Amino acid sequence: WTILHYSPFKAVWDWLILLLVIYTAVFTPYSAAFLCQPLAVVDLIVDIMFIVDILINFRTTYVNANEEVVSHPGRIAVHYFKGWFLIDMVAAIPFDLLIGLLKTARLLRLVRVARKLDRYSEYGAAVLFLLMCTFALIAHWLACIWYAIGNMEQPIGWLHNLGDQIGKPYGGPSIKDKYVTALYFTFSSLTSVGFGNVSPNTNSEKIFSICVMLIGSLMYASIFGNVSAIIQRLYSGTARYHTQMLRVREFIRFHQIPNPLRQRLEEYFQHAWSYTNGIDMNAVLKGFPECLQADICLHLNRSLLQHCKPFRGATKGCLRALAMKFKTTHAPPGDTLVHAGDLLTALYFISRGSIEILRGDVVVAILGKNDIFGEPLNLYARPGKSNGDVRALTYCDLHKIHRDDLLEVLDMYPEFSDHFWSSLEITFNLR
Amino acid sequence: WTILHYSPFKAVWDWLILLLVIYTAVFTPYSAAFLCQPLAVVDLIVDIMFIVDILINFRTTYVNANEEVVSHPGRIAVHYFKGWFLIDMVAAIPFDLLIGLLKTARLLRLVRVARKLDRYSEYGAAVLFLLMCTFALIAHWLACIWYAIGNMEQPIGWLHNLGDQIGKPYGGPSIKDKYVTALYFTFSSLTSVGFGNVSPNTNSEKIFSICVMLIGSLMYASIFGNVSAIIQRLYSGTARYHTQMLRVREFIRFHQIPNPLRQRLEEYFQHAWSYTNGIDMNAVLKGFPECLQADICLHLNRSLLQHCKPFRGATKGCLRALAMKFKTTHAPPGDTLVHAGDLLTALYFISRGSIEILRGDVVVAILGKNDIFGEPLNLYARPGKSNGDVRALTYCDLHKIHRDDLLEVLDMYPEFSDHFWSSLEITFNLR
Amino acid sequence: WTILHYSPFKAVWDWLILLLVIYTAVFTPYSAAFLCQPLAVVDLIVDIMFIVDILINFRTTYVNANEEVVSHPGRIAVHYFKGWFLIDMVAAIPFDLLIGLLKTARLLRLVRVARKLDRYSEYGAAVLFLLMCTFALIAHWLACIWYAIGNMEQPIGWLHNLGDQIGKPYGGPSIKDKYVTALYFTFSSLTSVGFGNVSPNTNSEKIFSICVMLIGSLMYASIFGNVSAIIQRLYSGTARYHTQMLRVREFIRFHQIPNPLRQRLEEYFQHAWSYTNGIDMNAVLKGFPECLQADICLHLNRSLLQHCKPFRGATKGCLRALAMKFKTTHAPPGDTLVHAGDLLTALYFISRGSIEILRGDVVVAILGKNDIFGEPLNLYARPGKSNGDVRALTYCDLHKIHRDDLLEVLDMYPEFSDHFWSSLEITFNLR
Amino acid sequence: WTILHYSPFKAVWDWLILLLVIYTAVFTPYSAAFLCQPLAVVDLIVDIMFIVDILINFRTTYVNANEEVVSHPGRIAVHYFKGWFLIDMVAAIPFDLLIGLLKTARLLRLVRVARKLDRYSEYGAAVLFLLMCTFALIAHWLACIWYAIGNMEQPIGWLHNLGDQIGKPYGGPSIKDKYVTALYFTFSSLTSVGFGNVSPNTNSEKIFSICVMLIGSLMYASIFGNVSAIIQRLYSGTARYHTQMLRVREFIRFHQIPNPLRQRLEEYFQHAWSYTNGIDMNAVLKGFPECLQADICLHLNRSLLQHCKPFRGATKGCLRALAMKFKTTHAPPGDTLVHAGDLLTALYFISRGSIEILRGDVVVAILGKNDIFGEPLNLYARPGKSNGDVRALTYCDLHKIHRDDLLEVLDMYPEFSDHFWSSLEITFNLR
Repeated sequence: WTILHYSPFKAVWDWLILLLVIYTAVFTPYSAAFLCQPLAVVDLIVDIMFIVDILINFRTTYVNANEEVVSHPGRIAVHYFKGWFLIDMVAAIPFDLLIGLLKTARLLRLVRVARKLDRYSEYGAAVLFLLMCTFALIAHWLACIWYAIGNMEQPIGWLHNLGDQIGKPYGGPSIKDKYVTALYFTFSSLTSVGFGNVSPNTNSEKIFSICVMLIGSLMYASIFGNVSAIIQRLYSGTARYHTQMLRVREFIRFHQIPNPLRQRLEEYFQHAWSYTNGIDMNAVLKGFPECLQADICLHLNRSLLQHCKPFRGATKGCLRALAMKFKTTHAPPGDTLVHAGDLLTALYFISRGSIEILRGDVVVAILGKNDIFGEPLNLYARPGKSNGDVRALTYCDLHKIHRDDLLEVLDMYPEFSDHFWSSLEITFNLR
Repeated sequence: WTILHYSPFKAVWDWLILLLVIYTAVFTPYSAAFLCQPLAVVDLIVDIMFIVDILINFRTTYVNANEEVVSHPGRIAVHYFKGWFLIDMVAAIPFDLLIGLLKTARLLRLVRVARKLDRYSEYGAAVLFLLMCTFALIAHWLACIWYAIGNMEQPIGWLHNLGDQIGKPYGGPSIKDKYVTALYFTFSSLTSVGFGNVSPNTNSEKIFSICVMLIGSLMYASIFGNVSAIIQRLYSGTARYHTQMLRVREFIRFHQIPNPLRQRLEEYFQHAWSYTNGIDMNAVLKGFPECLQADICLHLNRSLLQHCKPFRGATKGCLRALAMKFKTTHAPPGDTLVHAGDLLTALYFISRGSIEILRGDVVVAILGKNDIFGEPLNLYARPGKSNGDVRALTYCDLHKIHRDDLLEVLDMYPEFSDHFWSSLEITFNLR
Repeated sequence: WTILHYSPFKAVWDWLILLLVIYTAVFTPYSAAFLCQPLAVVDLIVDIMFIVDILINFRTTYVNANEEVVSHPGRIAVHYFKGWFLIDMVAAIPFDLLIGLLKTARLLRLVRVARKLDRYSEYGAAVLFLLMCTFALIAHWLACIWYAIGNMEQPIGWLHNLGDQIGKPYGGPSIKDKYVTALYFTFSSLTSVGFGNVSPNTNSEKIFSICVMLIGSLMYASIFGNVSAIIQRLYSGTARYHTQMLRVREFIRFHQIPNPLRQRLEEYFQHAWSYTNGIDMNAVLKGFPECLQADICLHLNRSLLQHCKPFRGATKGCLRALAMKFKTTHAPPGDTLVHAGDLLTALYFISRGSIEILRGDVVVAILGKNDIFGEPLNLYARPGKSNGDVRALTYCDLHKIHRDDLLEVLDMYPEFSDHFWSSLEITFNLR
Repeated sequence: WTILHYSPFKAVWDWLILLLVIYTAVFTPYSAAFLCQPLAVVDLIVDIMFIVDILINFRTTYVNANEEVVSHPGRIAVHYFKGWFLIDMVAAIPFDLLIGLLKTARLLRLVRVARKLDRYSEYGAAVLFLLMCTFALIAHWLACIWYAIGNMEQPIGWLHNLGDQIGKPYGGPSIKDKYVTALYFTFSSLTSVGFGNVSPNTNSEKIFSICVMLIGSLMYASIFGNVSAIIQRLYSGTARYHTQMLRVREFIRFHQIPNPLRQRLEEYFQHAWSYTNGIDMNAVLKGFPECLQADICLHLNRSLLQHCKPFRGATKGCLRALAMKFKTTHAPPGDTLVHAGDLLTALYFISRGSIEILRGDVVVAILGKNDIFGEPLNLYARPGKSNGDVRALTYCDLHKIHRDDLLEVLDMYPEFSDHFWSSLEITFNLR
């Protein structure tokens, strides 16, 4: 009967607790300033729910700084005591015994937001909503303080000016006509607008206005600098792509690069970006060593599994090693590659698309999916010639290995190399 | 009778459609709030044009996520249905049957802007114009809402204050004197100015003012943060050049570096930047492999094509191989280079400018454009001596190859090396 | 009887001097504008304290640009003279002899803040407090100038409007009711709010308002841009971690990467970040060469000190050499590594956690802390076979060395290698 | 009788021309709106000076895009014609023949600022002054337009409100009391303050206010974003140093690193930064190839010139080669280095400071400035031992060479090596 701290139940329970804390924090200052039955009913509901939360905290698991995993109620009690329980215990104190200031301790429940703030941060767009909610909460608190100051100093404040403006001279303005204007002034002072309908006129209201101006200016600047940061990150991924494209284009325009090869270069650029997205796979590859290096290579190592029968006998390490050495060339139909006579160092294979090698207007080796063609290895020791040049009917998304690397790795295995040598099958051997 | 989706006709057609959507979106809220004949004439024209657009969309091509190219009307119907047609179909519904709210569905045509937003996005300055137009559109909508609120609540609102200010007490202000002030207030509340001529005075106008203040503050911050971003990119290319220059100059000032060599170093810096612009060509070179690597090398591979007769017999692969190994040095007249006695490893060639090698006050090898001079290769195997030091009359923009690399590549070809050996011509052989 | 310039006594003394300078700078303009006894008492105390500071400056040490360390009173006098003494000497001039402008020279003591500004600068949050204090000080000075202008021009200024607003027509407003409003206006003009209670009405007040608007706009923009900078650095460390996580997750989602290996990869990522924090240790390692390179390597060089007896005889250089070649792999229980049959190149050791090698359902070599197991070296010269695959009970935070590197280093030492060869002890030799 | 375009005379002449253009641009709109004798006197002076400028432009040199250097009056006429002469010629047209609008063509002289804007940009702080001057100029133009609108529409505008506020009902306000308020309003609308003293009340003033609000908001945002950019660059050099220090400190705190070696590491960090300033010299070294690589190395190649007699016979290339291979170690007194028994690969030399090698409590080889000590080379072929460990009395800022590199380079020269071998002198040969 133990609850996991990362269980999805804790997520919805924390959502409920957060919403309840927001409700309390919003409703208590308004009640304090402007003011059985629903208020005490909701108070009792809140107290019972938070008591249930305090008790259920005694059962959930936790992660220690040293011990990654720790459970059972023997260790939760010592950790939870002598800690954040000081703030939480005073929050859930029900008493009836006006003197309504004692409910301000409920604001301490807002601390519960900060200690789980990390988990809410895994979404990126939620930051904007949380920041706007916090700004509205600060505005609400400042409006509460404004109204409190007005009431306490009015036993020519802003209350009389408000009564004059909207006709209700003194009766007086209603509670609704006294809270909307306070929040209006608070926003007009945090956003630095200053409409002039309501403005401080005494000696304490001006000091409060100065304090609000400073706090709001600081908070506004920092918050919307953060907003600019999140917005500019999302748009700056695309802006980095744009800068790469601009770099390529200015490099082209500086070196003339007439159209016929320039179109190949450009289209190569877009189609390559379609798969790489600017990310260099080698960087994240080198971060993960040994078998973790090849686990990424395992994802492109589904090519020759079903296209070679002796290939199925490979062990984990052998398969890893043969996977790590494959290279991938990307070329949409229209890009021609090396041909006979030149260096036939790399043994060209296929990954996707199709290959239609043309040996002097004769199509040979029509293979499309992870097939085995190429040149002999141990009998050449020389960059000879092939049947004909490569041709591009479909995408030339193909695999490559290297003569030296492949011969070295095939000399590496004592027995796996013998097994592969027992069945050296090639779909089309093009001399 | 099929139209290409990337044809230039689609560009001007989408310009026309965009302008028409802007017209409708601007003119419908004003008509809704402040209000045969021209209005219905334009309405009919808009409906007919957008119906024509809907039908012509049934013929243009499209690009699938998987299939790069796909055409013919068999596949356009299934893709276009069950998609964005839901928003587009309701837009083009003409009916006469006041209740003018039903035209608000025309605002859905603005969605057509978003789905082609990428096609506008290659231009850099167009972002500013689009952002300003969107800001003006939001201001127009907020002014419309402001006027609607004023009219509905006035059967001491801002309308009476406006009538008092500009003398027309109530007749009343004209439609022109009622729309300019609303847009004025909307801008004075989005830009956070707050002049005080017009200001909310009731309980709904203040709530609307708070909402406008929040929305405008957020939009203003984000939009002009983006504006700052585009401005700082364009100015920060030059600022990056400035920082490179600052790095160079602080490095010079930290190490004294008296004038005689410092002027050479500096002038080298500016003239090198004039050609490279800070861009490292090797970085973009390595992005394109195999023949895509040498396509860039082909652009500087026009030196010995017209300056050597056996050079014309090279195949594409041989040409690529010989092009990839060339290096280029830039030195305007005034920079002296290596001379006799020292390592004559690299075989110095020419690319531009002119070379006037001086062998002890005797000028030899006066060659300017992609000429072949240097030292013998197979008979030295030793860094011997040359006729004299290099001299700089014109720019020393010259080619270089390496002894080891050149001998290895000339040993690489079985037959091309034999052909080149058959005609080993040098313009001036300087021992 | 000499005081060190970096002694902690100087820290508290400079704190006291700074606080006294702030006191003087705050209190002198207010006295100048709005105005024995405590005023002269404090004046005398300030003068005496700053005289004591001037004399004690004649004894503290200093650091020359060329000479890092220099002391004794012979050299302090020549350096301190012909320097900043010109500003400091005029500050401490007591005279009684109204003409209260002569106290403005005390503002020169604020220069003492700038010359020790670096010593405050290691803290990060202190920048915010200093910036806010400077902003408040500028606001105070501008309020002083505003009140001075008002008084000098009033022998329909803002003073009469203030007297009208808060009822005290003219007696007149009190000194308290005349300073709060001036500072209020100064803040409402620096923050760009413009409430409208107090506003310039003459021809000099408008010029002053323009000057204040320009200065405040510039200072506000620069200061809160800096505030945004410090905020975004602290939050952008976490944002850089977030971007790394986003890169990893988009790379995973682009390549499918089903759950069974994806969970291993992810958990590897978080636990690796827990130890490296994104910092590449090799970068800072390469900054320090020779023995400074191995000092960092000495911190992980406490493994075999207590786990091998001949290991204690190593000199400092031998210890450095053996430490620099060790590698560390992190794998919490759940990650399997290379096994028998595959390349047993690296000699696997242990650093933390525990190792429970399983040789065909038989557990062998149960070693947890910096233990020595593996394979023989000189008798294989071949990647042979081990007892069984590695197993993960506890964290596989383990050391590794390389066959070639270890054999080369053991061939390097003439005598240390002989000593190690004399006692070649292995805790569990697994063939 | 030709003037160089980069001569310092052109600098002061351009300063004078710029100041004159600023004078004209400031004074013409004010004269146009608010208005022999000084005005025509200054007009004649300006016309004569700009005619002199136009003629002197016919003699100065210029730089073509292709030709770096070009002079003589034959080529200046063709280039200067069909170009920017269209704007410049209309500027200098004197005529007497009110209709004062024709002087607006003088604003075209402001274009002269843009075409020489690059040369003013080599200073960094001048950007702030130029931006502030441009902002003031835009404010002046907008105030001019405001006053023009007011006068033309007043045959209840802002003029009547101004006359009411400052008591002069209508006579009317003076020209001084009509220009200060216009500029006041223009600044209060560009900075987004909105005091409320003067505010638009008609239907054209509100449109003008909207236009000014938009333009000023855009310009203000962009300009102070640039201001933030320049400020943050200068402070972000120090912030990058701070981030490097923080990286080092968090790396230390994560790995404990007790005090004794930690103080060495830290002090190493600061003293190394004292010379490197975070700049990696190798990066700028590799940018300059061949002899330009060694010219930087020439600046530290003043060590052994005066400390070795056969060293004076080195040629340019030999000296370059011997310079490029020297390494520099920096260590303040307190850092101990490698000693006898360990690898004596590097041949330790001296650059600055002093060296006091201690061979078992015996001080030997007391050499301080670029001296020659070390171990024999051709007779060891083995990492033997030295007399004693290195000791740090003064800064261990010393040179190093490598055994393999030094032996290879001394085998490289056929004759220079023979000359050096003829005199192989060592100040102190420590076995």
